[PDB]
Amino acid sequence: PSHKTFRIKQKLAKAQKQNRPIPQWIRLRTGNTIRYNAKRRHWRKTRLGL
Amino acid sequence: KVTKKFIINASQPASDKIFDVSAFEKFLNERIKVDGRVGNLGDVIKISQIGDGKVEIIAHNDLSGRYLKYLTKKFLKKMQLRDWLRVVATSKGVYELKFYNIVND
Amino acid sequence: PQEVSDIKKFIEICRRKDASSARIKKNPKTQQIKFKVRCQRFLYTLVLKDSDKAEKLKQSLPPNLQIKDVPKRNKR
Amino acid sequence: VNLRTQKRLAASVLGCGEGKVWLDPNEVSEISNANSRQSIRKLVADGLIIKKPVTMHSRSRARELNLARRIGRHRGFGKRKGTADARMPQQVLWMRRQRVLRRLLVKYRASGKIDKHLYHELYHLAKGNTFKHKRALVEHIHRAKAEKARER
Amino acid sequence: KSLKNRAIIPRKAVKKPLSQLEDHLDQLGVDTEAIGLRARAQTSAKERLARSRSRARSVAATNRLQDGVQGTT
Amino acid sequence: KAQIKQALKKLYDIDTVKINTLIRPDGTKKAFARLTPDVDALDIAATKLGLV
RNA sequence: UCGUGCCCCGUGUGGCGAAAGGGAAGCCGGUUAAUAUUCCGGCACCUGGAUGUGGGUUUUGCGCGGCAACGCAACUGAACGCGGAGACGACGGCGGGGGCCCCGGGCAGAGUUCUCUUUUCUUCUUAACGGUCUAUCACCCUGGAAACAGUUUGUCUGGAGAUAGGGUUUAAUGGCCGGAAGAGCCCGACACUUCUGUCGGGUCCGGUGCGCUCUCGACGUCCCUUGAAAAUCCGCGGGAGGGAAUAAUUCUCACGCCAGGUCGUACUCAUAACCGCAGCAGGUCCCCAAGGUGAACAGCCUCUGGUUGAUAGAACAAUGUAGAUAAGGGAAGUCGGCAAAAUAGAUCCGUAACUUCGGGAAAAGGAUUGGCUCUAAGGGUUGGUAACAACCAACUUAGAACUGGUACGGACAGGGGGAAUCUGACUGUCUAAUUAAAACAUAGCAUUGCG
RNA sequence: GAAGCCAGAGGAAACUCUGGUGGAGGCUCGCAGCGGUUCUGACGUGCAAAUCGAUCGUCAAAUCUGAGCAUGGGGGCGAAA
Repeated sequence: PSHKTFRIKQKLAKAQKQNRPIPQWIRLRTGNTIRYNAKRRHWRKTRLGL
Repeated sequence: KVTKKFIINASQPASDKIFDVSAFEKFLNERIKVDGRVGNLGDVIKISQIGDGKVEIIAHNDLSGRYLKYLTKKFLKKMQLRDWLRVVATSKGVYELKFYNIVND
Repeated sequence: PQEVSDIKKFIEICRRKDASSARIKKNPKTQQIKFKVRCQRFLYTLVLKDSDKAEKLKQSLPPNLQIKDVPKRNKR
Repeated sequence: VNLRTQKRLAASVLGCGEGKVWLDPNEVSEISNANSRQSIRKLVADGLIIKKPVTMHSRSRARELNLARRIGRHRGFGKRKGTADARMPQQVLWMRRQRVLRRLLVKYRASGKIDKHLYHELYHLAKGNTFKHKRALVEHIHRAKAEKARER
Repeated sequence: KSLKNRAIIPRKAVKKPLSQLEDHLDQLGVDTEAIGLRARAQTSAKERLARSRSRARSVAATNRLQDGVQGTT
Repeated sequence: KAQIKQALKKLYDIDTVKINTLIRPDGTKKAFARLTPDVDALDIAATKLGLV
C-alpha cells in the first residue's frame, strides 16, 4: 500500500535496484559462465515474501 | 414606456449581393410575433432600413435580440445561407452577418 | 484579510515598518476604489468611492511605502 | 502514429472526458509533435484541438407531461401504480390540515374575531377532527357567533 | 444529423473550403469573381540549460546495459 | 534538513529559505533547496556546480 | 560565583498495544509527461520561545456596567481541592441550513428549421480565515391564571410562576462586507514560422418542493440490554507569594521577532496490477450517486464519465443449449400435475371455518383501468361581515361529456387459489464440497448442590 | 396497525360505541446485502479441486461485516452435525 514503513520501503528499494538484467560486458569476460539473471524478479510472477 | 433599438448589419453580404435586405425585411414583418400571433406589429414594433444593408428595429415591448438572431438564422436556412453566414453579436443590440473562416485549398 | 473603515487608522497601519507594499484596485462598474496594504500578519483593505478624498489619500500615504495600481489582468 | 498521450493531455487541458476530445485528422503529424501541455494549449488556441459539445438530452417531453399532469391528464386508475397512501400519505394530509387550522385559529385570536375560551374549544375540536377544512371551521365560527348573538 | 448519439461540431470550429463555398455561391448564382473571395480566404547560461533540458527529454543520460562495451563490433 | 542547509552553507556559501526532502524509490534522499531571492540559482549552478 | 548543601511533596511504583477509537493547526487558483490540502502565487492558522511599542490597571492597589440573565480588549494568582469538555446505544416522525434535482426572465454561443417551434441545449461560480446583524432550547424582570389556559404531526407544560409584554445567551453549512475578481468560466476582434499572446464585453435577476443526500436541533419509543477509557484543555473554590507613582505591572489585550525535526506520499484496488498454480465468469472492507416512467438507489430508456475488450469469415443438416407458438380435447401423460401455463400493480364492493380473540386475510368471489376536453374540492402572504380585496403557488382526490379499440398495470414489473391429514410452538441455527429437517437452540416448567 | 392522546353519542358513576391521531412488534410483501429450497437445469479432462441460470428463504434483527486481541491438538470451539 501507500502506507508503508521505512524498513519495508528500504527492502523494496533494494529489490528494485536488484531487478535488472546483467550487463553486456559480463558475457565478454574470459571464463564467464553467467548468461542471464537467474534471480531476476517480476511483480506479477513471484512475491517478495515481506 | 421604454424603447429598445436593435441593429442587424448585413452590409458585407448585401454588397456581395447574396443577402436581400428587402426580402429579409418582408420576412421579419411576416414572422415577428407579438403576444403569440404573427402579423401583430401595430404600434409596438417598427422595422426599417437605415441603408447600407442594415435593418433597424424599434421595440416598445420586451422583444429579444436572441429572438431576432433566431429569426435571422431561420431566414438564412430558408435562403440556404446557414452553412456559410454567421450572425455575431458585436455590440449591445448589434448583430452582424459575416462569412465563416475560409481556408484556401 | 481585514477591512478598515477609518482613514486615520489606515494611515497609521501604512506608517508601520512591517508594511511592505500597497496597491490600488479600481472597480469602475461598482464606482469604487480599494486601498490594500500588505503587513506581516494581515492584509488591510479600505474601501472608498472614486473621489478626490481617495486622490489626496494617495499622497497622504507615506512616500517610502511602495504603491502600485492593480492591472486589469493578473499575469502569473 | 499513436495519439493516446495527446488525447489524454488534451482532455486534461480542456477539462473534459477523452470522448469529448476532437483531434484534427489532417494535422496528425504536428499534433503528434506536441509532447507537452504548453504545446497542447497552443494547438487548442490554433483550433487543431477542440472540445466537442455535450450530447443531446432535452427536457421538453418531461415538461409537457408535467403540464398535462397539472391540467389533469394521465391521472386515471390505469396510470396509478402505488397505493393511495404511497402516492399521498394520510399522515401528511393530516399534518397539513392541522397546521392550516391552527394557523387560522391563532390568526383569528390575534385579530380578535374569537375569544380565548372559544378558541380553546375550537382547538380541541380541530384536534378531535370535526373540521374537514378551513371553510368548515369558518362556518362553525359563524354559526357560533350567530348563536351567541341570539342568546345575547 | 446524428443528434441521437452525438452533437454536431459547430460551424465556427471548422474552416470552410474556398472551392466548396465558390461552388455553392455559383449554384445560387452570385458573381464570385466580382466580389473577390480569393482575397477574403485565409491561408548564455539559460540557453545552455534549455539545451540540456531538450537533451534530457530526448536522450537518456546513461545506458547501464551497454555502457560497459564500446566499439561497434 | 538542518544538516543539509548547514552543509550547503559550509561548502558552497549557499543560503536557503526552505528545503524539501524525499526518499526516492532507489533508496537515496533528494533535496529541493530554494535559495534566497538575492542570489541567482542559475548563476550558482553555472559557476559553483557546473550545471550550465 | 557553581558542578557540593538545605528543604517540601511523598498512597502508588514501567513499557508495548488502533494509518477506521481520542487528537494543535491550510484554503483557493495555477502548474508536470508522470507529484501535489506537499510545488508556485495570493491569502491564513497552530505550537514553542524570546521580546519591545501602543493601550489597560494602580496612592480607594489587582477594572467597569446593566435589577438580572451576562457583557466589554486587558483584569496577579502558589500548595491543596471541586467541576466540565474529551465522552458515546438503536429506532421513528418533525423543523432549519448546505449541496444536488425542477421551473421562469436576461446576455453570449451552439443546434434545429419541408412545416412548426419568441424554440432546445450550454457558462452565469465564490474557499479557508475574519468583522458585523440575526436564528432551537435554556435563563432573567413586571404580574398572578377556573369561565382553566398555552401548545405539538405526536399531550405535554403552568402558583416549585403560565399566557402576555421586555431582554440575556450556546448554536450558521444564514444575510452583508473583506478575501475577490485581479481568480475561474463564456463570447468577440486582431496578432501569430516559432518564441508568444494582446485588447475588448459579460459573469445578472427570481421562484418552487410529503423530492434525494449530509448536518444541526427540540421531541418521542425500547431494555432483567442502559450503550468505553486515557492523553489533553479550560473554569471555579482558596488566597501563598508578588505588588507603584523614583513609576510599577505574576496584563490569557492588539501590533511587532524567531523556529518548527524524522518517516509515508507514484500507480492498481480488480471479468488483467490482491488471493485462488493463471491476464481464472469465483472471492475480497468503504465514500460520492443525475434525468424519465414508476410507491420505489425494482425492471426499461437517456446525460456526465467510460468502454466498444473478451478468435474471426461462410452456410443454416440431424441431435443439442436457451427462448417461443400451436387447431380440437383438457392430466386421458407420469411413481407422482415434474416442467410449463394460468394469477399478479392500483381503486371499489365483499370475505367463511377455526382461534391463544392477537390473527386467519391480499382469505374466497366480483366491478373497473387508454386518450382528450372540462368541472369541483383540498393553500400562503399583506392591509382597519377583513364572512372583504390584492398578489402568489404546488401536488393530490372526486365527478361529467366526447372519442379509438382485437388490447387500455398495452413493454417493464408483478400472489394461482382452496379443502384437509401428519409433524415441529413460532422468530432463529448447523453437517463449507450429496442430507435444512419431526435435528439443535429458544422462552416457559421442574429437579439437584452451594452461606 | 399496540399502548398513549382528541372529539361526539350514551351510561348515576365504573364503563360502552363511533370517527380520528399515534407509530410498537425477535410482524409482513419486497430492492441491495446475507443464505442456498427446487430444476430428469447448464457444466462434468468446467470459467470454477463446488462455478453459472432461473426459482427460493430472510431483509430493522438471535441481521451482515472490517481491523486489533484471546482460546492451540491429551487441546480449543461447537444454537451439538
